Amino acid sequence: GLIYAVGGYDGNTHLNSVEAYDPERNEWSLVAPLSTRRSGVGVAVLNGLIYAVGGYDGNTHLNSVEAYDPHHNEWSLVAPLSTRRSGVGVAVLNGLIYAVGGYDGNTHLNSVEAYDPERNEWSLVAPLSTRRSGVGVAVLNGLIYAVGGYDGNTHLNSVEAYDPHHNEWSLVAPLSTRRSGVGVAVLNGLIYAVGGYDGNTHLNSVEAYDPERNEWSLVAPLSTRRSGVGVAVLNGLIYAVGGYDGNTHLNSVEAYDPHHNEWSLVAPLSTRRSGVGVAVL
Repeated sequence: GLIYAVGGYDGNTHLNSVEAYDPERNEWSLVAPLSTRRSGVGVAVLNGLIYAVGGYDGNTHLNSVEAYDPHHNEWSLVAPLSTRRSGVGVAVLNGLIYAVGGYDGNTHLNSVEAYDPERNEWSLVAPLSTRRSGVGVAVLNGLIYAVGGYDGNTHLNSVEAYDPHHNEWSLVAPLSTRRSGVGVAVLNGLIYAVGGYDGNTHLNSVEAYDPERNEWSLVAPLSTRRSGVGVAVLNGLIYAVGGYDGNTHLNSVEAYDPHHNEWSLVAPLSTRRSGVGVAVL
């Protein structure tokens, strides 16, 4: 019932702090911080815990992973990834956490690994068609979609879907615009791609993917350009959290109502946060 904003980058320092948003009171409040600073961190919720996957602490890219238990307000480190990953996309499917692409410092990654919490183990599965960091990742109709990103030498409009029963990725319809640092979430059977960076401007635009028609369509843009934005879905709204408009890092937060195709600004974070991980628990 809360939106957690995990780590990020305030323009100055990389952040270990974590804050939670209560929509009934329109307030953020700080809770226990991560064991390490993490920007470009992937976040997902599994079995009542928030996992913070990889990221960048300012002076090394991270393979470490930690889980937050809200009943005890504590983070605990678990098994690390096979490779350091910042700008990594994270989603939960059939009881596993998938870590998709990212950047290890030395190269941008097409590799993908899955975490089983019952064995505390990551294992590598089929890689993406292309290397992708700053990639948005969401689960819809039993597939993991990898949306946009950056392959090292071009920003990407392409999109690919992973079928776990065949261990295969396949390319589908591309976005209208190239998008890295893009936030992605699923609402009423559509995938929304929120903001990002096309290589030469930060984006306020938003588009929605309909899997039945394999088509993206542009909807109402954000109030502000936002790359490195965290996106989550709560009570029928899409929240866009923080990000970077090109010339300042953002503490602002806005919510999208699909029935009215309108974004509205709500209470801002305690800290500016880009490269922030967002999940709902």
